[PDB]
Amino acid sequence: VQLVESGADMKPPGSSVKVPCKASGDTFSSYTITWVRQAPGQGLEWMGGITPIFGSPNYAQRFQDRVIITADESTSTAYMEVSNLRSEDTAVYFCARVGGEWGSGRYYLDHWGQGTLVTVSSASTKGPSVFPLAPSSKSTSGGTAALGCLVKDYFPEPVTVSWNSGALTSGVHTFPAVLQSSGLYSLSSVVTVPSSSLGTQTYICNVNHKPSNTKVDKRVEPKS
Amino acid sequence: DIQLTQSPASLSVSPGERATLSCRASQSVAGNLAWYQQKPGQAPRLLIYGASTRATGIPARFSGSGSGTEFTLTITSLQSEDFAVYYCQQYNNWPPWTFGQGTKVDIKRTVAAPSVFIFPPSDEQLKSGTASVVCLLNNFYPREAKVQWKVDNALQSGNSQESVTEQDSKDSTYSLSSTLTLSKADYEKHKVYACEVTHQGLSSPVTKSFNRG
Amino acid sequence: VKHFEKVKILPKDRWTQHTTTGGSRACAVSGNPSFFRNMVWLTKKGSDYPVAKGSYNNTSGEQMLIIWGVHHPNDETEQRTLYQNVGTYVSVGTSTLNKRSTPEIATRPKVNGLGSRMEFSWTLLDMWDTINFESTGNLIAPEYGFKISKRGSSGIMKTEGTLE
Amino acid sequence: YNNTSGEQMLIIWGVHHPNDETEQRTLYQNVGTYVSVGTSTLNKRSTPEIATRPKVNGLGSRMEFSWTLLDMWDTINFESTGNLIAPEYGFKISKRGSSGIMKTEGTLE
Ligand SMILES: *[C@@H]1O[C@H](CO)[C@@H](O[C@@H]2O[C@H](CO)[C@@H](O)[C@H](O)[C@H]2NC(C)=O)[C@H](O)[C@H]1NC(C)=O
Ligand SMILES: *[C@@H]1O[C@H](CO)[C@@H](O[C@@H]2O[C@H](CO)[C@@H](O)[C@H](O)[C@H]2NC(C)=O)[C@H](O)[C@H]1NC(C)=O
Repeated sequence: VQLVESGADMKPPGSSVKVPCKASGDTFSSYTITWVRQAPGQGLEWMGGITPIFGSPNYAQRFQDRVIITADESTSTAYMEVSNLRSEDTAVYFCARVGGEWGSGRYYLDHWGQGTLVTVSSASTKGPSVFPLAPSSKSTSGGTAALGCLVKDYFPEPVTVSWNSGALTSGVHTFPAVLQSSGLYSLSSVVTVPSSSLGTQTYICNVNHKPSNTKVDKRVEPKS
Repeated sequence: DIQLTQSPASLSVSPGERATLSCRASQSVAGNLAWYQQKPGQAPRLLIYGASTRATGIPARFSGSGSGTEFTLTITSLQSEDFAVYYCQQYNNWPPWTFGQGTKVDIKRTVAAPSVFIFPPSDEQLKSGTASVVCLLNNFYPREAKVQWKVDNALQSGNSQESVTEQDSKDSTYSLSSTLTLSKADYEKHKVYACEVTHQGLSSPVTKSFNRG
Repeated sequence: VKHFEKVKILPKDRWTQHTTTGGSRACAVSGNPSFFRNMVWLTKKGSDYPVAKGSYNNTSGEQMLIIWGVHHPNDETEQRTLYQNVGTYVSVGTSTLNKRSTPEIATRPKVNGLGSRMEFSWTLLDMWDTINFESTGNLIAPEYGFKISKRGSSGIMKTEGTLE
Repeated sequence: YNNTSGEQMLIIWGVHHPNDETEQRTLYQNVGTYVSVGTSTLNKRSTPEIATRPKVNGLGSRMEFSWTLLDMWDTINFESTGNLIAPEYGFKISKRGSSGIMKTEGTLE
């Protein structure tokens, strides 16, 4: 049985969202749709649930009155609406189904959605600023010296980073991006190279942000 | 108010080394306990319910066990897809949707010390009014590690931000970046910036520091 | 019986402060989840179950059979989600009758998938007499009553086939 | 207990009715307890009745027993926060018919 939902939502703080959850398969609708939430890197948290026949949904102590859950049994879809968003409300919102039928004691969640990511940011499309992380006396360890690029303040995802137009593969670690307090993404890409290649081999990081249509190639020089 | 605690938080086990997980509750949730598997980037898949019986479509490597306060999850021979996060859900006390923090299973390999590198902010960035100090930990195992920020011999608080790659395709190791950010002026107000690390490598605490200028 | 006539006494839509909707697929009509036709399952409305009252003064010129029920949940969870409160009660009173029942929450073997139960009681409401339903939860209310008359009693025969 | 002995089973349990709150507290730690027994057919809940009664064998407290017939392939469910007097044994049973009880005082030959 397939619970399918909308995906990838981007909203400003102080605005509302409404995450739909459509039920395909054998629709009983005497079964309870449960809403679960997962902040990036953190665990799962029950937000509430609704059973279409009985109406009158439940809410956890934390998301009580901060959220409201409805359902349309004619369209076989359940909605979880978050009134008035905050930066901390940026998370994934799963809709699950239970073993169902109140009185069965089987209150495990047997079916799920794919999840809906709600990124709460007041920004719009913005190209990244690229800064060099220069290899120095501190960035070198014996034979290997490391260097990188700071891809700061862009929106939204994704951003693609290559080194020397794809000529450099080994030793490259491009990190997962993070959302900042500004509601702006930022990440770093790092290479480990032979310490002796500085002064001979030129290292350029090529950053691509298709949403803003900006293509930045940044050269990284060593320091002393 | 049932408390669910899973130990260990992270589990390091070889492919076929028979991984065993443990969930423990503050009170007795009797026979009503479920296990979920969440592979990174996806929704949780139901594995075990009723602490013993397993859900439809689930292979037989997964075996639940236990009752009362202590439970257990068993995977006989690990696999490719079997490296992920596992949660336990109690359902006796209202509300029956309290979850456990979870246990992360990764690929067991030889103990790897990181290589600690540190970068000062770019002058090109300083012109923009902000300053970003970056501390890098390269190629380490296991994922468990701690990073301390120290400016002018003073501990930083809430200005840090960290990002970790997943387990590498080849050598199955981790990399972590820790960037502290200041305004340009505040950056110019101090001299020595330092990040200290405790993973393993003469068993702590190798540090990396630069004097401003 | 000399006379048996089903009449409406407490209409389903008379409860504006509760949810008359509700049922399970253990009682299913056309694959859809449903419930007993002449019964009403009162649940919470607006995340609140205020005390449900109901009365019927009998004037059909005959004695009336009236059937009600209470819900015995399998667990506290369904008690809370459905009737919003624990420590509820069902109260039924007439001139002769004074009966109070409480929900009995406990885990039972599964019958038609449910560990919960529904216990029904009945009464004969005399002519010109009123009945009083009063419950803070778990009440399964009658929507209909039955006019009844008897000249005498009889029996019940098991045959399996053909009235001629 | 899920019944598989191939026969109907007689099962007997009991609840404790204390003489005073003191023995209730010292024994079962809590007041406002309950005993719950359920099967497919059975749903019975009993509460402790704490009150001072005349002494029988020195005790003012009482033990009230109930029983049931657990069908084949059927489960029974005991659940109690106190005062439960649990069965350790059940009794397999069969009947072709009923009989009676005779008082004689002496000698089966
Ligand atoms: C129930 O209804 C009956 C009428 O259907 C009521 O009986 C009458 O009450 C009025 C008002 O006092 C009297 O004048 C009549 O003499 C009564 N008729 C009969 C049956 O003889 C009865 O009062 C109602 N019960 C209540 C109080 O709800
Ligand atoms: C009680 O035990 C009996 C067996 O002794 C169980 O009955 C069997 O249940 C299995 C699993 O569904 C079925 O495959 C068999 O067909 C059943 N056998 C019979 C009696 O025909 C029964 O399920 C148990 N009760 C529970 C659920 O605790």
